[PDB]
Amino acid sequence: AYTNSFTRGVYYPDKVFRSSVLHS
Amino acid sequence: FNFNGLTGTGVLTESNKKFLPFQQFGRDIADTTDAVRDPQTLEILDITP
Repeated sequence: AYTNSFTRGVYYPDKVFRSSVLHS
Repeated sequence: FNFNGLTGTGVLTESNKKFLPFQQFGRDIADTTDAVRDPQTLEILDITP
């Protein structure tokens, strides 16, 4: 069987606090 | 100041942010440290030039 993952699989890259920004 | 080995200058002030237990510092778009968690009282401060 097969399934579709839509947008799952995201975690925090670093251990630094950020707020109200867009990071790449 | 010298917070856990991180040195600099500025003005300390009470902050209203909630760091997660695994976080210690906080950066901005310019990538400089803006907030720090005091290593003794565990309160969060704001660093301002």
